Order: sequence, then structure tokens, then C-alpha cells
Amino acid sequence: TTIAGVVYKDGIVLGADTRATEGMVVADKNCSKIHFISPNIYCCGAGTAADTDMTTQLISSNLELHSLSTGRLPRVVTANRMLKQMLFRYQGYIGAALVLGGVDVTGPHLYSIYPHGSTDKLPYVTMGSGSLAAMAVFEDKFRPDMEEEEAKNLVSEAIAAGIFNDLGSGSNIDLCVISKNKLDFLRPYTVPNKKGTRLGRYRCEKGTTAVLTEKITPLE
Amino acid sequence: SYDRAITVFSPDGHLFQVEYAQEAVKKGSTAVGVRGRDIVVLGVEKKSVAKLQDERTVRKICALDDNVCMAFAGLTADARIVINRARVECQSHRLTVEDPVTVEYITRYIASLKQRYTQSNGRRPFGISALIVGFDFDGTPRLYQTDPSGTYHAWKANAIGRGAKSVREFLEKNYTDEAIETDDLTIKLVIKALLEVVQSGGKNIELAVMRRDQSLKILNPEEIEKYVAEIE
Amino acid sequence: GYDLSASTFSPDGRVFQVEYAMKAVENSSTAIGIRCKDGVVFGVEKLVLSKLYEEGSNKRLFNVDRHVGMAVAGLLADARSLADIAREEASNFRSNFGYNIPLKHLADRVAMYVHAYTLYSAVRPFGCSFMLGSYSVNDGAQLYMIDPSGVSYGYWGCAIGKARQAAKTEIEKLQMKEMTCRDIVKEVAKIIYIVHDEVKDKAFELELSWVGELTNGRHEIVPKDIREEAEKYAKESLK
Amino acid sequence: SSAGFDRHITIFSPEGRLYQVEYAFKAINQGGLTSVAVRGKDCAVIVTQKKVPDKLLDSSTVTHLFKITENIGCVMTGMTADSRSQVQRARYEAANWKYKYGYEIPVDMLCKRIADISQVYTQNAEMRPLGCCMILIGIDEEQGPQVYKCDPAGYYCGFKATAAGVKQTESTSFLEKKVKKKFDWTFEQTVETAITCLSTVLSIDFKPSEIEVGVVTVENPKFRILTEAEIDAHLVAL
Amino acid sequence: DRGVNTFSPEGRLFQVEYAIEAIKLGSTAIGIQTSEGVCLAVEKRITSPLMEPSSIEKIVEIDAHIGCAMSGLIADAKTLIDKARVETQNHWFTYNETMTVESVTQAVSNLALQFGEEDADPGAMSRPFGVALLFGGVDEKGPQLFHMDPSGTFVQCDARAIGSASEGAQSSLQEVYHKSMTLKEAIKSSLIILKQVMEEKLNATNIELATVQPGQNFHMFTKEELEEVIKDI
Amino acid sequence: SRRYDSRTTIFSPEGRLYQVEYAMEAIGHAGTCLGILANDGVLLAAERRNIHKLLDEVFFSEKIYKLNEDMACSVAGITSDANVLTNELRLIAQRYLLQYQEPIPCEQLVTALCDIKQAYTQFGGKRPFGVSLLYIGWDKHYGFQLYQSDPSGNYGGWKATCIGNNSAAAVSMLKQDYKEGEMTLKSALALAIKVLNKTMDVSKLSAEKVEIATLTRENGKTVIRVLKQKEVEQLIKKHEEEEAKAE
Amino acid sequence: GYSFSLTTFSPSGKLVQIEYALAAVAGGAPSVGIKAANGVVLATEKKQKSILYDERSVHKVEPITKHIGLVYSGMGPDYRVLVHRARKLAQQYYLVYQEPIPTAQLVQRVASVMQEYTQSGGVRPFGVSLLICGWNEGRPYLFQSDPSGAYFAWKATAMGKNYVNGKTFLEKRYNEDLELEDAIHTAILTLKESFEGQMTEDNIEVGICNEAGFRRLTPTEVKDYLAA
Amino acid sequence: NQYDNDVTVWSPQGRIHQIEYAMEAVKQGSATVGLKSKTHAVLVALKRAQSELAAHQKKILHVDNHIGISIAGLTADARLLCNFMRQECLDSRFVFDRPLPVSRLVSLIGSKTQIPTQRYGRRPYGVGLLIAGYDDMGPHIFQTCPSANYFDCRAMSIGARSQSARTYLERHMSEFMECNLNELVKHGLRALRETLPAEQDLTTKNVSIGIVGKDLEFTIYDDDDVSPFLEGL
Repeated sequence: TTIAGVVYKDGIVLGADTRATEGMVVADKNCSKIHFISPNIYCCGAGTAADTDMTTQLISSNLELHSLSTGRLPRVVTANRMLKQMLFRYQGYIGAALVLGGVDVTGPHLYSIYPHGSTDKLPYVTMGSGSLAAMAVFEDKFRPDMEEEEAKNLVSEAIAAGIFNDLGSGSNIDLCVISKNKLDFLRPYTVPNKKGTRLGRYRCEKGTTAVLTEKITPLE
Repeated sequence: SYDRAITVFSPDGHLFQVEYAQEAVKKGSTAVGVRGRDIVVLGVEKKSVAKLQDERTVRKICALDDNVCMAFAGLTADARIVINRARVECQSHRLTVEDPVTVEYITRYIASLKQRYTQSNGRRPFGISALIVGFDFDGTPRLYQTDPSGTYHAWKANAIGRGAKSVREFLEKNYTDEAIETDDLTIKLVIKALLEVVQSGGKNIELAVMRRDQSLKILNPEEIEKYVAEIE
Repeated sequence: GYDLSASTFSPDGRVFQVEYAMKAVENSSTAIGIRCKDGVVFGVEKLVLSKLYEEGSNKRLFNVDRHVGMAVAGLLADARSLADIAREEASNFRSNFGYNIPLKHLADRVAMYVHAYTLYSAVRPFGCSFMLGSYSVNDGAQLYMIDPSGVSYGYWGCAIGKARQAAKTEIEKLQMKEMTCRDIVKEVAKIIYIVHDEVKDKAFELELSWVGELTNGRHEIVPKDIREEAEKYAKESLK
Repeated sequence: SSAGFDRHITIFSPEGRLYQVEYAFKAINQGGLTSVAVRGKDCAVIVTQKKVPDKLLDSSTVTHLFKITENIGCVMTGMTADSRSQVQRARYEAANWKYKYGYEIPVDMLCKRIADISQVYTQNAEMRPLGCCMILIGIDEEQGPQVYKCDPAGYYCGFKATAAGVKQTESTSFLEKKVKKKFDWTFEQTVETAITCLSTVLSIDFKPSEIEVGVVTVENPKFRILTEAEIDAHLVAL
Repeated sequence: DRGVNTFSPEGRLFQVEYAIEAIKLGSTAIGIQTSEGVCLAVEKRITSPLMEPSSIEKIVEIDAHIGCAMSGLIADAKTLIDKARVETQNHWFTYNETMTVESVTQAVSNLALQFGEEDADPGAMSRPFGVALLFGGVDEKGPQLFHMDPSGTFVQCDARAIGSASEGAQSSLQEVYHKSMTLKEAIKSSLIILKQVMEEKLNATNIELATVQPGQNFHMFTKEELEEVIKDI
Repeated sequence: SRRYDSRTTIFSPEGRLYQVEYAMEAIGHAGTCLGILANDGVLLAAERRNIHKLLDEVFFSEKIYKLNEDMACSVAGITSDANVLTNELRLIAQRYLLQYQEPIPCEQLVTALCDIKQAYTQFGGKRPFGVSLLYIGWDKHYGFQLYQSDPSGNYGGWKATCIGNNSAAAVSMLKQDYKEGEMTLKSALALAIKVLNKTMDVSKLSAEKVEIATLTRENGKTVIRVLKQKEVEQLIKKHEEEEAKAE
Repeated sequence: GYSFSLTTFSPSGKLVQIEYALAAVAGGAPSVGIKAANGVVLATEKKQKSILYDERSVHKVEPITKHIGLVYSGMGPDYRVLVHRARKLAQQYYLVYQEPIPTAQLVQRVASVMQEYTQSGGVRPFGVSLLICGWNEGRPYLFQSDPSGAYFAWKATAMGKNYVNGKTFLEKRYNEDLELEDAIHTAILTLKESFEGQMTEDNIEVGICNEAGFRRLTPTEVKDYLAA
Repeated sequence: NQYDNDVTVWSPQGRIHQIEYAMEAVKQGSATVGLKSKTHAVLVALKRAQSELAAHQKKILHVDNHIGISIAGLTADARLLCNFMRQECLDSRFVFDRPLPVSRLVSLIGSKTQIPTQRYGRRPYGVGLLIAGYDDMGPHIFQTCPSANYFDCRAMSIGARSQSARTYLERHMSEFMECNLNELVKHGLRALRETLPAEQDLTTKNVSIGIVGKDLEFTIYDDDDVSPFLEGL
């Protein structure tokens, strides 16, 4: 798992892999590591997927009461102090590693939320098993106040750098773009490699399988 | 939790909720039973049927366990809670003692429950009165009446519900040692006491006799009428 | 039946149980205090019911903390109730922040506890009224009152007892803010003796205490040497 | 009419008027005071009467203007016992916002949680509705000046020119007359407008000692009380 | 109309004033304290002949050397007798000695007047005990006899008459009682007073006797030995 | 505070409960519902008290409130109190499925409820339930069953009975027209309207004011299907033809 | 807290307390919804006795969820209790099933909360009659929840003052073939019956629920509908 | 009408009617008295005679070695409040691990009596108490009102006809400073004789006298041990 994000001029960018592996064997190539918090703010995830999943919806419904009662847009730092407050209660049992980003009335903000509750504020952060190789790319070509297309080229270069290196990431690249007004989310942004075409034919003819009993129940 | 004073003392020392609880069971059905020799006979009166009712759910006579079988009169609701509780305690003595309950040990628990709800806060007293029959390890017949005040007494014969004092007058006169010796006369004594209150004729009662061997089996209405033509 | 409840407000929007409890002070003996430059002087006129009482009994002067004393009026039953309650926030505030509690702070804590009992009908509202005072470098002389409803006001002077509006008449003209602690003692007892009732009431005991620079901010009872100067001055002014 | 326990506790009247809520409306009249506030464009002002009947009173410790948060003050009219109760509460409500939710609470969300506590009184006979009315002012990053009021009935409905106390009825006639001129006298001099209200209906013209004024501005977002000398600066203008 | 705790202008506690009035409607019981032992005789007041008298015992065994006697409402009595049986064993729980009769009634009287309708206990008495109790036993200090007040007042009584016949019987006990009376002399003298106040005919059926001696534990007299005293009267 | 307590759990000087007495007056003014026990199955009926046209029905039924796969109910009384009773039965009937994994017998389900219905008539100082309802269902042993639960918690088996308004005269007319053992699924449907015509003020029913649900077993499984308005209207016309021939 | 019920049965046996609860809704702000083919239109009367009041804060029509919103007739603070409850009962659905909640489901949960305060003591019933609307399964939903907690499915109903006379005009002119645009017109005409004054863009708050979800109309957009 | 039946209702005069009804129960009952001298403090308790056969009463309980108490009015809350002091004095040897000063004991009892007065459904303790104790400051005599108010007296009498007993205390009070062991009880006996009816007399049977002092621990004296102390009559 490799997740990363940067802060450009008019907004931020989030990115994640699609690869979810159980142990040493790949499980889901369609998995979405990027989740929806609020219309203006989304969040990434790594570590334990199920822990990040439920934790995402626990804080998401809390911001639903916020945005509906306040009638205004939620803030990045708002949800940031909820995560470290809930993770501090569990003293590190939850292995959820989250990356929160969005654009509020203040501006673009990007945070890095550790399982123990440690939160930092950075223009760019990398989490997951490939956070190392992904950080090396941001330590190089990162420039302050870049453009929109310049960020999508830098991020996707960092995720693919980890995909080609880390074993726990790949099969597709997912990105998200959040500006002050427009919003762009492309699940299938870039596919680094595709499955090869099968040469032979493994299809078996009908009747080659021995069937003992058979039952058919009609329905409406 | 609801905490209030329900049953409180009054002038002369009377308890209203305890006295008013008796007014409910005195207006119910008439239940009569007699302690015999080798057999105990107990029966209750049914208000009406009119062919539209299931005779199984209207049964007042129930079975707490194999040996002990209890019936009730008056308000039916409260009795449902006691029967559900007592049947659990029938196993509790069988649990520890590894012997079946007596008529007294099941009555003390039922008497202890009625005591607690005539005293403790927030609970209304039971408006029910029951007649408990059963045999001991030696097969000795025993009858212990339960009172809504929480006490209990023993009786050879007695009645509860409407006309409980009128039936008791009929039981004191006709009770003899020859009636408890003959199973027929023992059954016939209870039927004659129940027919005194009923002026409508026919069979309004559900009669069940509980012996030793092959314990209790509720008598069919044809078997009940079999003894009606003899006493008629 | 508006009176019976704690809860109710009468068609005029008035809480009777607090007003019925407020009359507990008007039926109680006079206890007054004066706020001077270097501190605040406390005093109590203690009604003597019988001579069999040991000298110093039914003490109406409570010591809340090193810098804070207490002079209680009304029913002594509820007075001792808030006594130990005042010792709670006293031991609390210092267990957390580590300071001698400022009188403004403590005046807020005990005001909420008194008002907490006026909201509910399940408890009787406190009708007693007690006086608190403190002297410190930053705050200086501080004298506050706790009403039976939980209202806290700042006061340069205090008139409490069977005679309240009549006791402040002589308190109206003082100019004690030009005077220091040890000179207030003569003014305190002078007001206490003139407001005493010689018809219904018979004998009383004078108990005085103050906090100042001579005491280094400590609450202690006035010694008998200065105490006897009262009768040597105020009693002579009675003629 | 009153049938049974209608008048004694909180239950539906035959007209469903909730008599206990109506009895709380007259609880503010026990103080016999009046409080008015009017919000401007870049500023907000609160002008209310501070009555000192006894010369032994300490004018610094007796006030209706308390500091709630950095950007929000308050003024309350009613029983002082009921007044001081909301003080710690509104502080508990605002500090829970700054810790859990993690930033400065608006006047809208600060006055909305107060009505959530006050509505508990109307539905419970164990606890009485408080007869205090809160009036808060604050500067918002978007809506600017925010003036919201919480009554005993539990209405958080926001106002523009605010009135409270015994004169809350007749004092609106002075404020409702302002619907002609722009934005109900919205200036930097709005401090003078609220002072005219109290002096108009009561026909007093308080001295500098009898007036207490909290002010929040865009230049000074913090709640601040003006000294009696600074009050005379506006009083000499008239 | 009133709470569980209310004092009148006397400040009795109403509920107890009404609880004592319930004892005056109960059966008559008279104990006697002599140098040899303590005898207890209680009238069963059998209503109808079909009732089995052997099932009703108002004199029950508490400890080996300590018995019990009850009067008035039996419903509340069946509790304390189960409580006192624990308290006697609670003394065996620590001191490994026969519990003194003084501490028995002393400990049982503690539960008296424990009640309330507000936040007192998820369950507990809504009314005080309307039962009068006479406890007796032989300890190292000799035989003793105690009485319990619904208000919790315990007092040592040489001869005490309780029940519906309590009025006028206490005056008769002062004349017949002496300090030289033996156990058998107190027995016969007790039934004579009981025979007068009883509306029915006193016999070995409806009467219940029990004796406690320093050399003999708690024991009851069956219908045989009961008739022996009846024949002598 | 005892001053404001209405004392719902106190006994009357005659030994009754004032809240339970007035609970029967509630259902007395509510809608009329009846049921019939037959050999082929069991049915019900209901008189809808809402004749307004703009009223819709979202999820097939109104007062039916299907209890489980093996049975449903019919309620007459306050709809509110009737809503919680269905919420409680659906839990207990599924608590049967947990603890048992069989179809729940109708006798066991009504037990666990009427025992809970009695608690409010006993302790808690709360008003009792004002809903007297019915049950249609089927079990392994005694087969199809019909029960009537009073607000006090005293229930009993009924072959034919009625609840709600005009239940007195209803049940009196059911004694004459009922036959033991000869009741089928069809003939029992045609007899139900005869009582519904005399109870309701109007002469004929539009089949909108009434709803009839059938409960039977087919292919080793019980099937609960509410009769469609067309199936009801066609069955009402069959009763209309019998009224013309009888006169 | 008093455990005993503050509401008991009459000798008549109609509950008294909720019977007087209808007198509170009869004096509240009227709200008239209409169920159309493609959606639902909601318009209520927001009255302010003086210009001093601020109408940019209080909303009688507030969003419950994305696809569900609520309008009321009755007491203000009693309605505030339901808003926080109705939104939290939906989070019990959202945190679990991860889908939109049906209106038939959300109203039945509110129906249980209505009763808890009618029966249990120490708490009074609600004096608010809710009207909840949502869009699910491609079908419009319009419901009304009485203070007693009995949910009634309606198409076009009337609350507030003269709710009996409000059904008159609704029963007169009402078509199921109408669409979202046509239903907005008749929604204003019902409130236009007797306004006891002059309605403006600030005297009415309109909202709609359809495939696009639930939202409210700005006072400028309502002015276009106020031309008739 | 509706004032007297509730504990927390404030009278229109500003007092607690329930306290007024709580004190009347203490004012009506058995009479007790106590005194204090320089190095010693002695109390005398009268045991009211209900009948010649039964023992009169028990008016005195042993709290600790240096502290003892006499009770009045109801016995129930008497032993209740006694059980408090039983545990509190043991807590003094637990926490402080020294003799508990009597000045602190009156403060703990006052905190226990004020709780039921301020809450609904709780009656005030209707038991007046008289405490005798000794510490490094000398002996003390403390009176416990049924109200939460705490008293400190040189002498006092709680019971019927306490006015005549206090009148005797207004005379010899000055002489109570210097007394020996014989003169202590000498004033106490004749003080109790003022409360006795004109047709009765003070004997050894009806008197119970506790004595606590510097070198004398608190000990209860029965009819046998009071023989040398009554020779001065």
C-alpha cells in the first residue's frame, strides 16, 4: 500500500494504489484506498483496510451533523483533531494510517495521521508500505505553488515509483483533485501494466464434469 | 427505577392494597380441592365457553412439576408470572437436593413472593390465591393454601373464589373418613361442592385427579359426566 | 399551590421557596463585617440562649482557608453544610493549580452549588447567608457575599441579621477606606452594640477576626487584649 | 384555563400553551432592567443599564457584561441566580467546540447549543425553565457581526436590533422606527445609537457610571469593555 | 397523601403508630422468665376444623438454645426468622461461641425502621414491621426474654403479654409472677390467663408450648404432653 | 413527589385497576377487527377508519403488520401503542428462531408478550397498553390458531371472535353462524362480511375500507398473502348475490 | 426524574394529553406539502413580527439527509429535538447499511421516539406534527407524523391554522400527472388561501425533493414562482 | 395543611416545620443529664419503668474508651448514629491512630444529620444525644440536637420535665468546677430527682450512670455498682 499527496496552488491532490494484499498473496486489485469524507474534503488510508474503512465512516457521519447543523463547509483541521482524538483513546490498537486533505475557507491543507494519534502538517506526505520510495520522489522535484497538471505528473510519478519498487502496491493508479470550486476524481487514472492475452483455450466442453444429484427450483 | 410507597399502614393496622387484593380473587372462579388418602381431587369452574373457545388455553389447573400441580382462582394474569417462576424453583430443589419438592417447599417460595410484593416499593400485591396439591416421597397427600397476604395454611378441604365460605360450609358437613377412602366418593365430594354454586346445570368445570401411580391425567368431559348420573 | 414546589414560578414569575428560605436570615442574629485597606474585619453577635453553654459554643466564625474566613448567618444547620463544601474547592483548586484560591474564584464555585439546589424541587434551597473575605498581594482586600439564591455581589460593607436595612444606616457613613485593620475593631463592635435588642434578646458574645498585613494574610481570631478595648471604647459611647 | 396539574408543572394545557413557559416570560421582569443591542457593519455594540442602588456595592464586580470567549461576549437580563448558571454552561459549550471540533465556535453554534439545554427544561417537570435571556455578539469570518438571543422558550432566532427586559416591548417602537434609514443606523457610531434607545424610553440619560458597553469590531475582534471616561466620549456627542 | 417518613406533632412517625395498631389484632402470646427457664405459649386461633394445626407454628427454633415467638401479622415474621437464623450463624462465623441472647434481639432490631420511597434501594420495605416478636434463650448469664417494638425498641421482660389480650393481662401477670416460681409453676399459671382471654375452649389442640432449659435445648410439647397440663387445670 | 403522582398501580376499593378499565374503552371506540379459525386456514378482517382519498399506502398493508414468516397480527386501538407491540413481537419471534430454529408456536409467542404487557399494569407507575389485538398463525402441533390479547395481559384461544368497536354484538352473531369442524377457507371468507355489514353504518363496502389476509400452508410451507382489492371486491359481489336470493 | 407517567388514560379512555397536543399544532406555522410524479414540493409560512428579526439564520425547512428533509407545524424547540434525533437515527442507518435510508424507514423510527415521551414519565409529549419527504427507489415519499407517533402517508395535506379548510382547496384541485414544476404552483396557492397579510419571498421557504435530491430555493428563485 | 406532610417545604415564617416536629419527639421521652468537672465528666441517665416485671430501659451505650454517650427518644436512630461513631472512632485509630478529639466528633455527626434534612423523602434524625468525652484539653459535654445544629454545654438535661432539671443546673453550676468523685454524682442524682414525679423516688434499679475522665475510662454502672454513689441522699 502506497498513498501520497501534495499541495498545489489552488488546491491539493491525493493518490493511492488499487492493490490490497492479504499476507503475501494479492486479494483485491479494484480496492479504493481513497475515501469520501465531505464534498470539499477527502481522505486516504493505509495499514489495516477494515480499520480505516469503519473509522472513515465514523468521522464522516460526525461531519454530516456538522455541515448540516452549521450550514457551512467543514474544515480540514476540524476532522484532523477528531482522528487523533479517537486514536489516542485506543492507545495504538487501531493500526489505521490516514492522510487527510482538502480545501476549506482558509485554504489547502494536508495532514499525516499516524495510528498512535501523531498528526503533522505538511505540503506533502507519504504513508503506507511504499511511503519510502514515494517520499524520495517528492524530496526531488517538489516546487512550491505548482500548477494542476504539474502536480498530477509529480504524484503519479511518485506512486508509480513505489509500485515499481514496493511489493504491496500496483495494478492501477488512483488520483483525486480538489480545487476551491471544481472537483476532479479519476479512479482509473493510469494503468501501468495490463494482463497478457491467453494463448491456449482452457474452456471445457459441456458434460465433462460428473454430477451426482441435480435440483432445480423455479422462481417468479 | 420506580420507587414509591404503594402498600402502607392505615388506622387499626389495616393494609389497603392487601385487603383490596383479596377483593379481586373473591370475585373470580370457584376452585375446590380435597385431601384424600391415596388420591387428591381438584377442580375449577369455567365462566363460559359458547363453542368459540379453545379449552386448552382457558385451563386454570396447571402442573408445576411431576409431583406438585397447582391451580389458581381470581385474576389470571398474576398467576402466569408465579407459575413461570415456581416451575424454575421446582428444578432448583431437584438440582441441589436431588429429590422432588414437597407441597410445603413449593408453597413457602410462592408465599415468600406474595410477601415481598405486599411490602417492597413500587410492586403491587398479588390478587391471586392458589391451592397446591402434591405427594411427598412417601405418597402422603398434602394441601397448602396460599394467601395474597403472604401466609399459608393447610386444609383437608377448602374453597377459593366466589362462594368460598358457602362451599366451606358444605365441605365441613359432608367430609368423612369414608369419603377419602373411596376414590369415587372422594371425587363425588368435590363435584357436589362445585354443583352447589352452579345453578345452570351441565358441566361448567374441568376436573383433574392426581394419583400416585400414573400421577395426573385431566379427566375427559365424558368421564366427568360418568360420575354425574350416579350422584344425580 | 404554587408555594409547595421547589420548581414553580408564580404568575408573577417569582420563586417562593427561595424567598421563604431568604427569611431564615432575617430571623437570625446580626453578623457584620467591614472591608478596610489592609484587609477585611469579621464580626458576629452570638445570641446566648442559656448560661449553661460553654464559652465559645455555637461558633458562627468558620475558617475556610489560610486567606479565607467565613461568617455564617441564618440557620447554622445549612451553614455547616456549605462549610465542608467550601473546603472541597479549597483543597481542589490547590491540588490542581497550586495556588491559594482567590476570593473571586471561590465566590463563583459556591454560587453554583447554592443555585443548583434552587433549580430542583427534590431538595430544599439553602436559606443561609455567609460572608467570605480574603487579602492578598494582587487582589488586596476582598469581601463577597453568597445569597440564599446563589447571587454574588461585591461589598465594601456588610449588614446582616434581624436588623438589615437598619444596620446599614450607620454603615452608610463610615469612610473606613481611609483607615487600617486594627482601627476597624472599634468601629465594628460600635455598630454591633447599638443594633442589639435589649427587650427580646438578653446577652450576647462578641467574636472578632480579621486578615491583614499584621497577620501576614492569615485568618485568626482577634486576641482578648484588643477585644477588651471594644467595651473600653464602644460601650462607653453608649452612655 | 388550568385543569389539574397544568399550572403546577410542565404539561400540555387544554390550549397547549405550556403555562410554565409563559410564567418564565415574566421572570425577566423581576430585575426591572432593560438591555438593548444593535449590530453594525464592521462593529457590534451592547448598551445596557447597570443599577447601583447601594453605595457599598463594588462597581467592578457587579456587571451584566461577562467575557464568554475571546471573540464573543454576553449580556443577560433576569434573575442573577439564573444568569450566572448560563455563564459556566456557555463556557462548557464553547470549550467543547475548541477541543473536540478544534477551532473558534461561531455565535450561531454557540447560541444553538444553549437552546438545546433550555429545551430540556420545558419537557421536564423536575427542573424549571430559567428566566434569563442571553444576548451575544461576535465577529464571523463570513457573516461578520452575529447577534443571537436565547429565550426561556428555547428560540435561538437571530435579531438585528435587540431588546430585552421590562421595556423590551416599548423599546422596539424606537427600533422598528429605524427600518426607514439605512440598516437601522449602521455606522461606526452605532455605539451612540444603542445609547439613545435606553435614554429615549426611560427619559433618564444615564451618566457615565450607569452605562456599560461591550464592543467587538473587525479591527478589534476581541470583546472589550469601555471605561467610564470612554463612555463620556459618546455621551458628550449628544 | 403522606410520605414514608412523617412525624406528627408528637413525632411518632405515623406509620409505626399504625403498625402497632396491627399487633392488637393478632394472637395472644405470653412468655415468662424464671430461674429454671423460659416458657412460651401462643394461641393458634384456628378458624375452621378442616385446618391442620400441625402446619401452623408461631414458635420456631432459631438457635439450639434460642427460640422464637411471634404475634400479629405472620407475613413479615417469616422474613426476620430467616434473618435471625443468619445472625445467629453470623456469630458462629467469627467468635465460635453460642450467640448471646442479648445480641440476638439487638441485631434483629437494627433492621427495624429501615425504609424509604426515594433512592433508598432498588427494593426494600415500603412499610415498617407490624409484627411483635418475643425472643428467649439460655446463655451463660441465664434465661432471658425480650420484646421487639415496631419502632425498634428492644427491652428485657420477665413476663410480657402481647396480642389482642395484652390489655388487662399485664396486670394479671404482676400478681401471679414471683421469683421463686419453677418452670412447671409458670406453665400452669400462664395457661390459666390464656384460658380466660380465649373466646373458644382451650385444649391441647390449638395451644403451642415450648421450653428452654440450661441442660435441655429448644424443645416443644406434643399433643400428649400438652394435655397433661390441661388435665391439671 | 407523591403530590403529582396519579397512582396508576393502586387497587380500587372493588379490586380493579382504573387504568385497565379505561383501556377497554379505548379499543371500544377503535376500528373493528374479527377473525375465524377454520380447517383449511385462518383469516382476519379490519374496518379502516380513514376514508380520505389522498391517503396513500406505501408498503402493501396498513394494520396487518406481519409478525414473522409463520404468522401476522391484527391490531385495534391506538396505532402508536400498536406499533411498539409489533416491534416487540418481531424481536421475540426472532428470538425464538435464535433459541430454537423452528417455527414459533402461536401459544408460546403470545405468552412472552402478555407477560411483558402485565409489567406496566404491575410496576413502573406507567400507563398500560391500550391495544387489544389478535393473532393468526400456524404451528407444528395444534395447527392454525387464533388468540385474543386484552390490555391486561389475559389471553385465550378463540375459534371465532371480534375486537374493536361493536365486538359485543359481533361475537353474539358469530355463535349462531359458526360450525365446529365444517369451516373451510372459502366459506369462512364469505361469512366474515355478514358481520362487517351490520357493524359498519353503510350497507355495502367498497373493499377499500376493509382488508382481508389469508394464511394457509402450501407445498410444506405457510404462505401469507393479503387478498388484492380485486380479489376482495369479487368476493364481496359473491356475498351480494346471496343477499338478493335470501330476500 | 419522576418514573411515573405524566400521561394517563381518561375514564373516556382517549388519552387526554396528546388530545390537547393537537391544539398546539393548530396554532403553529402552517406547512403544506404536495406529492407529484417526479418529486415532492414543500412550502411553509415563515412569519416574522418585525424587520428586526433576521431571516438568514432560522429555517423552518432544514435538510435532514441528502435525499430527506423535514418541515414542521408546531413548537420551535420541540422541533429542534427531532432534527438532532432524525439526523442521528439516519446515521444509525448510514454507519450500518452504507446506503440511503428510505423515508418509510426513517419515519417509523421517529414514530417510536414520539411514543417514548408520551408513555414514560418525567417527560412531556412533543407538540410538533412532522412532515417528512424523501426520494428513494424512484418513488416520491410524503408523510406526516402526529404527536402520538402514528405515521400517516399523504399526498397533499395541510397543517397549521385552518388545516381542515386547507384540505378543501387540495381536494378541489389535485392531479397525479403533475410534475415538479406544476406542483410548486399549487403549493403556493394553498398557502395563498388565507395568509392574513401579504406574502413575499421572505415570508415563505420552499424546498423540493426529487432525483436531484433535497434542497431549498433561494428567495430570488422563489420570486419567479411568485409572479402568479 | 400541605406544609406539615413534606420535609423540604419552608414555612412562611422561614423555618423548617419538620425540624419543629423532629424536636418534639426528643422533648418527650426519658430524662437524662450530664456534667463536667475539672478532671472528670459524669452523666446520669434515668431508665423509664414501663412495668415492675420488665427491665426499665437501656439509656447508655459505650462508644470508645474515652468517649461515651447517652441516648433519648427513639432507640432506632440512636443505635444508628451510634454505629456511625462506632466506625468513626475506629477510623480514628485507622487514619489518625490516636484518640479522637471530641471536638471533631461533633462535626462528623453534624454532617450526617444535615443530609436527610436537605433532601426529599428523608426524615431528620429524631434522636437527641448527650456525649461525654475526654482529651488533652479536658473533659467535654456535647449536646446533639435532632436538627443538624450542634451544641456545646456545661450541663443540660434531655427528657420530660427538663425545665426543672435545668433550673437545678442554674444554681450549683459554679460549684461544678471543684468536685471529687463523690460530689460529682452527688449533684447528678439530685438533679435527676427534680424530673421524678412526686409519687416516685430515685432508686438503684432505675438509675444508670456512666463516668469518664482522665485516669477513669468510660464504664457503665448497673444497680449494683451505684450503691456507694447513692449514699449521699
